[PDB]
Amino acid sequence: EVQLVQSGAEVKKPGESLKISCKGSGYSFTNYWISWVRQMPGKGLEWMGRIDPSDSYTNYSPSFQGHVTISADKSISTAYLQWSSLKASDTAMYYCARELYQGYMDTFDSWGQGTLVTVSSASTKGPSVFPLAPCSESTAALGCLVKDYFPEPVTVSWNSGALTSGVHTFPAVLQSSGLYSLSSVVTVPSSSLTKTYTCNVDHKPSNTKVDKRVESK
Amino acid sequence: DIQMTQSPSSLSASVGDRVTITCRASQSIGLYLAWYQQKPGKAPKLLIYAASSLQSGVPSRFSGSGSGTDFTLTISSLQPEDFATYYCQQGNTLSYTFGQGTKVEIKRTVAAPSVFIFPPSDEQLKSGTASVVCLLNNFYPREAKVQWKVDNALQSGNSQESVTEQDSKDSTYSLSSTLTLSKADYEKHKVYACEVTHQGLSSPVTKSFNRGEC
Ligand SMILES: [Zn+2]
Ligand SMILES: [Zn+2]
Ligand SMILES: [Zn+2]
Ligand SMILES: [Zn+2]
Repeated sequence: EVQLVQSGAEVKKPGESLKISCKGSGYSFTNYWISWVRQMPGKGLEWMGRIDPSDSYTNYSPSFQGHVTISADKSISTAYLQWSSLKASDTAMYYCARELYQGYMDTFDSWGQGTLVTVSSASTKGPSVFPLAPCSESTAALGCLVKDYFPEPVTVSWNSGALTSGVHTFPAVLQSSGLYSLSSVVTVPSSSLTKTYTCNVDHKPSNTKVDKRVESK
Repeated sequence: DIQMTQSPSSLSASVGDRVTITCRASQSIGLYLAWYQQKPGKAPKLLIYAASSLQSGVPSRFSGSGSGTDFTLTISSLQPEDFATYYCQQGNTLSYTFGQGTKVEIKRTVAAPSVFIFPPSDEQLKSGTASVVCLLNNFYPREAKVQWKVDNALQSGNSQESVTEQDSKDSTYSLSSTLTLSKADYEKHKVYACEVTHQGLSSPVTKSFNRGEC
């Protein structure tokens, strides 16, 4: 099986150095070029550059020119992407890709699974969790506001995973502060508010966990 | 330096539809166009190369056409696993450049949001910040206008929103909007309102509460 596998996710501060990797297996590494592609959160794909692993010849986009160095180490069939000084603007998913020439063009026929790189001045912080209850019907909404954490992600469950139906946990937004925030809500029968509702908020990075009972009041 | 522009940016389609996505090159590029599909959280996947050559393993319901400046991707009978984002890429010259992508979403019938508003908790207010939350539940299509009014005055630049992906059961969206204020600003005003405009509503729906008296 042709297969490119990338190193793990990174959380870094601006000014730091980073080298991420991509190891090919199931083919002749020196025989196929390797492209790197940036995908910013919510955005499309950006070709950064390429390299012929056999002699380490490199091509860069006029955009990524100089700001990033691509390299190859055929000793153990591994390609590299590296920065000397990261900026918060470098925050993105990064994919390595195998260039397979066919029909007279270079095609990205095989892709690594992606490396998430988050760059921020912020420091690790568990979230505060606030109830979302209606002021003083058909369906009724209640929720939890999970505020001021870093980095992503948190996971929310309701009533220890006992409640999954009708829950929406929204994608996190990045605040001015550099900290994330997100809401989780659930709609329930208005004749239940009887039933107790508690959101469980787990934040692995801060090794932290918060249960919040959401009172009908 | 060849600009790749895809159309449309997004489209809704039903299972069994024929779907066409177009790609225009800022200059000629011959036949050197490739199509990629990407699902959320996953790496892209090659579908077509050389404008019309079907990549090994890819279902024949996928086909490409065009030459020079104009190219099309056709999906002849959309299957459930085809809802995704599609990228074209020119391979004429370096740098390699990708189109901005076309997202294929699921068509369904118009559905009006259920709307809810949530005051700040007392717990948050102690930290000295006030978050007001407005929720739009299960609506279709995605386009929705949410406006915050405080003391009946339109707010700007002090709120953020996010939207879910289409629900796996009913294919609707849900939306959350957050107005953030300092506790002292929060306490000066009385009336907090979320005004929602959307296709399935005859006219805007307003949800509100009065600070202190709730
Ligand atoms: Zn060479
Ligand atoms: Zn530059
Ligand atoms: Zn819902
Ligand atoms: Zn006022």
